[PDB]
Amino acid sequence: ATRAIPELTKLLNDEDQVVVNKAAVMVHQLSKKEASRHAIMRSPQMVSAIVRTMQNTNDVETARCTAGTLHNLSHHREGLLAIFKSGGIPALVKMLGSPVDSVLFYAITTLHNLLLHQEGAKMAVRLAGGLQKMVALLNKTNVKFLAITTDCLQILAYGNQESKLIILASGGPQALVNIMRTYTYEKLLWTTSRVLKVLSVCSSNKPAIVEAGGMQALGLHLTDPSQRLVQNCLWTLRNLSDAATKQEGMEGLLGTLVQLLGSDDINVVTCAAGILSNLTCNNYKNKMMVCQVGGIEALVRTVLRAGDREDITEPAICALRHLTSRHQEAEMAQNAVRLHYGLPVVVKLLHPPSHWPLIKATVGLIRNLALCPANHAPLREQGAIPRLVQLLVRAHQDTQRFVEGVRMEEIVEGCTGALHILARDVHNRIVIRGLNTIPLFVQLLYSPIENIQRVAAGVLCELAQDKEAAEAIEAEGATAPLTELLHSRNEGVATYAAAVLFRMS
Repeated sequence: ATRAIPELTKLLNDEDQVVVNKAAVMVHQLSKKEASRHAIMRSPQMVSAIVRTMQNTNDVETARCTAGTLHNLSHHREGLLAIFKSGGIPALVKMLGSPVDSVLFYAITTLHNLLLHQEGAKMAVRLAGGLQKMVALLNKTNVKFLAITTDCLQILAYGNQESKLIILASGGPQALVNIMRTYTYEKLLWTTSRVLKVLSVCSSNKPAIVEAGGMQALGLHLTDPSQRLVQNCLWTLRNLSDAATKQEGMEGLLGTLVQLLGSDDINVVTCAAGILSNLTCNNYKNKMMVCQVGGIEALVRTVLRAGDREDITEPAICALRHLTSRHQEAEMAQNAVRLHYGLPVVVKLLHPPSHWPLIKATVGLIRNLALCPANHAPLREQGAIPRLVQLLVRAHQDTQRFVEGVRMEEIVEGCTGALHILARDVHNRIVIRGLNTIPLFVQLLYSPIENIQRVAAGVLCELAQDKEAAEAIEAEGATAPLTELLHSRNEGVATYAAAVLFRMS
């Protein structure tokens, strides 16, 4: 082994322009034999001459035979340490701009092997400007090469907000989204989705990914037989979904997310419910398409199937809340929840062991369902009013004296808001009045939150249309605060306060 070796090493070590071409091909033949290859290592001047000549040469093969070696030393744990000591990482990064496809494949594979097994390689690649060189290579068309490059990006970007921002400034988001819409190679698509997943938690990369059409691109692979690709797409879709409210062309994605609600895998259902909940927030167009593809019917079945798991019911109720208000077919959606046996389970979610986030969403859903007169009776028979009164009284006591991410003022306003809509029915008014709620409604007029005064005065206005209730509202001393509420900056508070005062006289 170390026979010719020390002699062979000296033949490239002398170097120069005529010898390097023959010394590069010969060290490549020596790298092809494992014996010598082991000897090629352990010689610092040899490995350091392979990398040095690689960045200086300009011939036709230039880096091929030299990088051909370091491709083979990269297979050895000792060779990975050798390339690390030789300073090949900055030079291999320099070859990420080389024109030859051979060196590009050999350089990206050597850095890849270094990034997986060589300690301190991630930091050295960053210092050499490798991140920018790798993002610029995303315009290639060889999927095997693109899979190796994106994996390096995921290795470097994971747990490194610095690297995520550098990828952003290099046009990473748009380049990675293009790979999603162009190729079908599962290994490349899965790895590219892993990079986009790591980028989607960054507040700066999330809008840029959304603007690049990432939501539509990720939706193309939601029907792929590879569960790891669909699950990674769904995780990335849920991260970006809060910033995708202005996106169009979502008809195909929204239809597939509805189908995924029937899946047996909880992570698929949990994500699809969360994405639909975010995409339907303040988007009447998305509310319409989701309703047209049977989204109400699918979300009720999902809430029924879920039961106790709040990771599914909380987003599914939130989506059901969005779909039942403020769009053209909202009235049909409020009827649809009833027709699909949804009213019993919705009122059930108001009771323990439900937590405050799910209870908050469920109250907002009941407020929207109560807008449909055909829901006034069944919501009463299911016991919605007595539970909503108990939630309102308890949340108001906590206010006078953030529980799981929910301020109790939101429960006060939501419960009083739902009761305001339910009070339109005359039988609900008897139930609401029989619970001695007027003394609390009058007290709610003094609340500092204007939105609480609005629903408090509105529900008092609905009750005051009966003489017995109007007389009771007067006996509660409600004339005094309603007089001050006539000067409210909120237009709704002033109009409701005038309606109760007129009915009292």
